[PDB]
Amino acid sequence: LQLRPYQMEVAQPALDGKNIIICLPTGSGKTRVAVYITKDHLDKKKQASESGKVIVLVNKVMLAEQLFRKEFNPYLKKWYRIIGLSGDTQLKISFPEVVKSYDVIISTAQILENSLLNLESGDDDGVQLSDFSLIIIDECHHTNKEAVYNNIMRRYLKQKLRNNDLKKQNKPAIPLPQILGLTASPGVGAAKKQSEAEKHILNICANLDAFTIKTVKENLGQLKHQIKEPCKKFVIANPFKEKLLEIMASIQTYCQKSPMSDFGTQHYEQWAIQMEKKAAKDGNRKDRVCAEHLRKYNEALQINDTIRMIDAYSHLETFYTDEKEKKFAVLNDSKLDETDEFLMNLFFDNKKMLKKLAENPKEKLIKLRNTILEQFTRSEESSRGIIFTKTRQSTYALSQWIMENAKVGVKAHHLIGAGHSSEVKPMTQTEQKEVISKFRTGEINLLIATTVAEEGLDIKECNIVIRYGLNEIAMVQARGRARADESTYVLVTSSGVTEREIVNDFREKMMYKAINRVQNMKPEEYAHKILELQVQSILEKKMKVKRSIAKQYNDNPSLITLLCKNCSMLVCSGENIHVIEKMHHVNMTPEFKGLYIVRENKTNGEIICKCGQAWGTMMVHKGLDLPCLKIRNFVVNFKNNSPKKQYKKWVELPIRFPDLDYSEYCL
RNA sequence: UCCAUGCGCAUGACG
RNA sequence: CGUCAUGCGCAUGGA
Ligand SMILES: [Zn+2]
Repeated sequence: LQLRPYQMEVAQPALDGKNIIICLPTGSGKTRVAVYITKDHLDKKKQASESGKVIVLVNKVMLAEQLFRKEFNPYLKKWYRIIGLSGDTQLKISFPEVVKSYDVIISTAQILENSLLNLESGDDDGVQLSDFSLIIIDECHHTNKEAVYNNIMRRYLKQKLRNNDLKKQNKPAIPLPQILGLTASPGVGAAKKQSEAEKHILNICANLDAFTIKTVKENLGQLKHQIKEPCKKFVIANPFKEKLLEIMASIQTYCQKSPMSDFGTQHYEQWAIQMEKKAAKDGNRKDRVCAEHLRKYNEALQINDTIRMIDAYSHLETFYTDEKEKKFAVLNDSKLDETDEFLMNLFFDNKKMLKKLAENPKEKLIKLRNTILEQFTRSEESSRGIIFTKTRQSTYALSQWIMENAKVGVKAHHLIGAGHSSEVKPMTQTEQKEVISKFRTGEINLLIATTVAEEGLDIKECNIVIRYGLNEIAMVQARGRARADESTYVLVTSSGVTEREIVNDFREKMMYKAINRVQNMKPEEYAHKILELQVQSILEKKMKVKRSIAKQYNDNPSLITLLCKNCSMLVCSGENIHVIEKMHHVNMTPEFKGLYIVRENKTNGEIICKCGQAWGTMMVHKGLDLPCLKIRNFVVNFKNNSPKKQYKKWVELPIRFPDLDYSEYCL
């Protein structure tokens, strides 16, 4: 409930109008200052006795929880109403009531936006920006094209212009709230010049309709006292491959596949995908099946260039073991093909000796063990530990690996995000909290993490941040995590990877240059530029809405037939399908049901083809074992258009399918 | 607390 | 515009 001196001056303009931005580094505790702005605004509104609301917005739920528990309540526990609002907190009360109540709100973004849309539709109780007297944001540097919450500012922008027009038109003018923006260093997006960066910043500011940035320069001394920045550091340090590449070449010869590129990169992957579409556009075999296999192989390569090939053997053991299980489940109610037999036998004839090759070291892994061991010695104990990388699979893999070799012990644990993707077992927010807490105790010495740890997770006191094969903001936040107590950054990758840390330093210089330029600017010219950017953004939104509205026009019941994509085989019609939840599609009418096969290895079985292809899940809804499917695995056959099409999702086409009627299923 | 799914978004790399 | 990897949020349904 007190102001630092450097916080004082920067907060100063916001206290009277001054919709502004703030950027300060980690550790400066910009929540306290924000709270002071809140309390001062509220006290002002009590002095005028008017509606004082704050609608604080974030990108993630965790920060809302943190600030509710620890920042907003303990300083406004006494006076005012507070509530921490999230998509996950099943809350009995609805949003516009906690607008009707709850002078202070902490919230995640799209709650608000959804409520505004319910307004614009008029569906459920609505809300508008007129119910407010202030807005505060965290992480404004996400404010850009089609951001989660940036859309709302465009409405604030749209109505704003109306106000000015109304002042010209009739001159009644509705109020609009003050806007505060907080962030770390905003960074910069896709620049090589100061002008590009400056245009970015002006874009941000007029997307926030701000007035200035108001960074700290006077009281830099106490800041640098609180803020100790660690040392910018760079620390940099067979036949199985060809054994497999020969197989790949044999497979091209088997398939007449001309790569027009090398093995072990994205271009070969993309060519494989395009060929797989075309052979899906042709309904042939040995042409798309092998595109998929070769996709798997190139994945195996690009891990082999970075990972112990034992993990590639794991990958392919998983794959082909599933393949054998698929073909056996097909045979259970039935035989192979020359294609499948060729590929499988080509694999299995080598599989054992290839696993033998896997057990032969002759690699960045050695450099990694060296980099790990050296820090354990210098610390001699009580060494915190962080690792970054790209993927999820890498983390499980390396954790399993490090469990096996040495350890002197630093028990380390993996970490990933949450998303339902990658064909992996994700983690859970609870589990993330558990892990970071154990690290907070230091019981877990080393963390293996993707780019979650850099983002917004409370970590500190650490020293040995690294990079095994990985923008300026990620860099500065990872530097913020490791403190200036014998802490050293490390980067390890085959080698422009140094280029990127260098670029981050370069952008760190450039952003300060642009900040200094814009701050020292005419208020007139500044306002003119920001108005132009606001008009540009608004017209851009109108064009996007025009294109989207013009997009979907057909909305047909049944114009198609869905087919197997390995075998150009009829599977379903357009009218035989039905819908549940207005989300999922399904095919009853057991004429269909005579076709498929079912499998389940470990809560819902999976539906697979007579060719062997995997098509869906035994979705159990309302007591019906609804065989749901995924359009990703299916191909389109219009009666009208000969060309085949494939979408990866239902909403690509506009043509609608009906909602299911269980009264049909009256037995 | 766990699980399945849909939708939207940003970021990095690649064409 | 297309691909991949990563991350985020929201909405459903179930235990
Ligand atoms: Zn089939």
